[PDB]
Amino acid sequence: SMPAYACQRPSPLTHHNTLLSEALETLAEAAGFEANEGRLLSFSRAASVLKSLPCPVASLSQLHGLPYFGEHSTRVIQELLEHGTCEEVKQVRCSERYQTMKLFTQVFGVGVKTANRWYQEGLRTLDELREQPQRLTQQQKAGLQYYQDLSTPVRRADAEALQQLIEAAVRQTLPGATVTLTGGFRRGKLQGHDVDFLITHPEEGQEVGLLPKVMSCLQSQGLVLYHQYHRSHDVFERSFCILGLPQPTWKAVRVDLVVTPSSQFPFALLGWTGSQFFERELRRFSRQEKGLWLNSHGLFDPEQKRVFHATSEEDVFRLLGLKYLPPEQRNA
DNA sequence: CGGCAATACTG
DNA sequence: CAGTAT
DNA sequence: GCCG
Ligand SMILES: Cc1cn([C@H]2CC[C@@H](COP(=O)(O)OP(=O)(O)OP(=O)(O)O)O2)c(=O)[nH]c1=O
Ligand SMILES: [Mg+2]
Ligand code: NA
Ligand code: NA
Repeated sequence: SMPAYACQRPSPLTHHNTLLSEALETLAEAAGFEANEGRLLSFSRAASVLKSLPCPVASLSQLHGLPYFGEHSTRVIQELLEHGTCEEVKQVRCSERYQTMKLFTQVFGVGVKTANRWYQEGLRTLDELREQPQRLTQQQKAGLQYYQDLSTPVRRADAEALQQLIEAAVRQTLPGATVTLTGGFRRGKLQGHDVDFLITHPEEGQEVGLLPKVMSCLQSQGLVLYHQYHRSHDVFERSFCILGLPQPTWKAVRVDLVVTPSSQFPFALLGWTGSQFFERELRRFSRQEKGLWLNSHGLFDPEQKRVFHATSEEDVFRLLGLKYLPPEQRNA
């Protein structure tokens, strides 16, 4: 009795197989660095299964029946169960390649491809990357420029303060608008790499053109250090940026502002609350098991044999016939 | 053996 | 398009 | 890497 999709089972903040799941997630990460999203995904699913188990895996046989556990995931677990360590995992963690790809990929703007190219070229440090400025995307120039701040875990108190500045901004334009903290904090975490906010208003349309003015406002306060505006397919609805959060005298924080109509707020909240892996299993389950496709705006039937609406996340869970799981249980 | 979540922007 | 972000 |  272990549902296959992570959106069918609870995934709490703290569980009973930390050592084991971290081992699998390291392989998932390593595969990622080797550009194998297939293997990364499979390891990630096994790790997710472990986070869900009601108690620690004492015997290698408690694995029997558990989905997503092939020969490879199985050998790794077994090895940690007897000797309390896995060689494949330790060699990965100690290897020069894994350690560098990790360091490079935590720089905002740097992904696996860029990281690999730089690695193959013999580059090994952030300072080596800074010496070649006329090569870096603006996203990366920013990541390197505020590297220290962006690496410092964000605290709930930083999230609070930002919510104060955002709500004040929104208040200068749209009275009665609501700003909701999403992302990991909504899931109960104490830290994050950034802060996510979802804005909306009860009256449809009363929120159009909101973001630009909110940004213009933050801009006048001279807090915007970087930004990128998005528009769903001025007049943009999403803002991915870095703000100078005063308190050093200030600290740079990544912030993502999302403006959504209240008709589709339940889908916006659902997508932006995560976890990341939770979204994937959710959307995958929507398709592979329900012929429908889910996104940040709504649920859709390729064939207009049915249309969808929702008032809360609970509604969206009904439409997919999934037992509800509050934010805190989506840490997949 | 094919699929693996679904979108938006920069360069 | 290639690559990175959520 | 695991699955249908
Ligand atoms: C990266 C990513 C994220 N999401 C959703 C689901 C989560 C929210 C917030 O993202 P974040 O990585 O900060 O996640 P968060 O959980 O807040 O992590 P931190 O605590 O900040 O590290 O966005 C997604 O659908 N697809 C993706 O590829
Ligand atoms: Mg976050
Ligand atoms: Na990065
Ligand atoms: Na984010």
